[PDB]
Formats: sequence, C-alpha cells, structure tokens
Amino acid sequence: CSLDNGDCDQFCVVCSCARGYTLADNGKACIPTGPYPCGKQTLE
Amino acid sequence: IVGGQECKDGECPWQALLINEENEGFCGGTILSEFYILTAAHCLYQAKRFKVRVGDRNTEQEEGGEAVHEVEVVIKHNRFTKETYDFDIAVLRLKTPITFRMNVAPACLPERDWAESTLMTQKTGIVSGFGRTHEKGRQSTRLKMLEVPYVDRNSCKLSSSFIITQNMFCAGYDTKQEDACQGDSGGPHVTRFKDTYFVTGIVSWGEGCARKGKYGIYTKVTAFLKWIDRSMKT
Ligand SMILES: CS(=O)(=O)N1C[C@H](C(=O)Nc2ccc(Cl)cc2)[C@@H](C(=O)Nc2ccc(-n3ccccc3=O)cc2F)C1
Ligand SMILES: [Ca+2]
Ligand code: NA
Repeated sequence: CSLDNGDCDQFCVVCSCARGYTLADNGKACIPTGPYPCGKQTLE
Repeated sequence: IVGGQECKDGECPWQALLINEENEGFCGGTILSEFYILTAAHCLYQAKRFKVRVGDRNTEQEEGGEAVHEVEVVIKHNRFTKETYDFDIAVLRLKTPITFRMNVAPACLPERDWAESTLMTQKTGIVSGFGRTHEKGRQSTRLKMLEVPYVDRNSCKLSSSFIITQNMFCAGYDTKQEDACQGDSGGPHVTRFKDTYFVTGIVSWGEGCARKGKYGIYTKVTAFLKWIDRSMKT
C-alpha cells in the first residue's frame, strides 16, 4: 500500500471503498451505487 | 474565507450553514449523510437556537435547491472546553432527512489508518464557507472555497500563542493573505484523493484571519472517526 496506494481508487494488497460505493470487478476502482455518492462534486 | 474564490455550482455540495434566530449564518457544517451534519462544538455556544440550511450558494438570493432543516439532536464532544478549544467537534442529527441533489451531497468519511497515511500526507486540502472575507470585515454573501496547504505541526506550534493538540492540525499560509475566518468555523476541510473528497478537518480557530506568521487550526477528523461513527448510530 505504501506504493501507488496499492493501485487502489480509494482505501488500500486489498482495495476497499467508502459507503455508497462498491469495489469494481478489477478490485481496484470504486463504483457509486447512487446518483449522489459521497465525495463527488455534483453536475446537472 | 479571506482570499480564495466563490464555489461554482456543484463544487462544494457538502457545505451546510447554521443559521440563527435572525436567519443569519454564523457557522458552517459538513453534510455526512441524509440525517447528519458535522460541525464544531464551539459553534453550539454562539446561538441559543439554530437551524441548518443546505444547498445555498448566495445568502441574498433564494435559489433552487436551498432547504432548511431543524436539528433533532445535538451531540457535542463531552471533552470540548473553551479553555483549550480541544475536541472541537459535534454531530447534529436532523429531524428530517436531506434529499441529495445538485449542490447537496455528503463528503466521504475515510478509514482512520488510511487517512493518516494517505490523505493527511497530501499537499493540500480545501476549506469553504460563508465567513468573513477579511478579519475585521463582513461575512460573505457567497459561498467561497480556498485551497490550503497542510502545515507542519512543529512549525505551527512555534507560530501559535496556544497549545496545538493531537486533535488539531494546521493548514494555510504563513504570510499569503488567504485563510478561513470567523463565520467559516464548523465548516468543512476536505482532501481530494484521486477523484473523491474526504472530510479531513473542521474549521476550528485561528489568531485573527490570514495574519502573517499564523495558520488556520482545524479539528483533525481522523482522531474522531470512531466517535463520529458511534454518534451517528444514536
Ligand atoms: C478577529 S475575528 O475575525 O472576530 N475572529 C477571527 C478568529 C478566528 O476564528 N479565525 C480563524 C482562522 C482560521 C480558521 Cl481555520 C478558523 C478560524 C476568531 C477567534 O476567536 N479565534 C480563536 C482564537 C483562539 C482560540 N483559542 C485556541 C486555543 C485555546 C483557547 C482559545 O481561545 C479560539 C478562537 F476561537 C476571532
Ligand atoms: Ca441563496
Ligand atoms: Na498566515
């Protein structure tokens, strides 16, 4: 984890994500489960 | 906010504003979920009664998205004291749930150890609010944001008239005239990691605003992640 955050999109080799997100198939990226996931700026 | 810029639409969706009986903003807050707002314990002393407004970007104009919420429960950290300003954190449970939308969305709470090693080690964070635009001036009618560099703890202690505890961290600039200010207190300090913003601090205090040789002091949210989790579970 001390290198490139373990190639993790969020938490770190095992990646994990914040509430409102699901770890993607590649086990690195994080996928929002709703239109307003935490920590994302909003767009119309 | 002294210096900085106005937040654009959708840029600071986790901003919440505490409004007093006079319907005037006096402190900020951070949306954590549909029912909870994170703010500073010291803010609870500044208004006998208050409500929470979300989605506002201009306090002089009512625009789509603004909404008011009554506070059902105030959970102030039992160890906060004005003597030290230590443990400056409170969680507010709202009476009715916030509907997320454009300009209204929560900031993410990070995992403790990871935040300590990966977020708190970033170069900067972002602070926002409706506070004073100058130490002796008026509060901003527009929501402003400011990128603030994390400041070395020892450098900060040397610059400070007061004790900086492990529940605090410093950010901002030595002489550049940019800083958070009164009115921004309780508001968010978030740190971007890749493309997600994690709440990392709560605007807490400073000697003046943007003073040369002084920094902004923030409650270190990582020290309270477990406290917040317990608080949010009633
Ligand atoms: C002159 S002002 O515009 O009317 N205003 C600006 C100061 C501010 O908040 N700036 C500010 C600047 C940057 C940031 Cl990040 C947040 C606030 C505020 C203040 O009162 N600060 C303050 C100073 C010291 C402690 N403290 C710390 C330790 C122990 C005891 C103790 O009292 C607590 C405080 F509330 C007064
Ligand atoms: Ca408005
Ligand atoms: Na300064």
